Amino acid sequence: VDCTMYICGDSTECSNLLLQYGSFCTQLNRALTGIAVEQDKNTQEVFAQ
Amino acid sequence: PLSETKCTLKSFTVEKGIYQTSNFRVQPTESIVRFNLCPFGEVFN
Repeated sequence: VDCTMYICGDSTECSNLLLQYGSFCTQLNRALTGIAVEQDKNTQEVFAQ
Repeated sequence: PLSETKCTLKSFTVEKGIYQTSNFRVQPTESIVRFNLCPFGEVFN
């Protein structure tokens, strides 16, 4: 999920303010990526032994 | 597009793998505006 686009629809007026909350935008991607990365590790170890 | 990922890892060493660089968007070409009668021919004429 792209925080920048989700929160602020395609508009810099909102995009500027989002910069003030810092990593809240990014670290979510890190969280979600953290999920989606291992989601294939699940299927990895379950099915391919 | 390669240089923008190294700014995501903050490292000059980029480990073998796939990394997600900033998203891209398609941008708009143009704007499309799409929309009785008052008796001014009956008043003014």
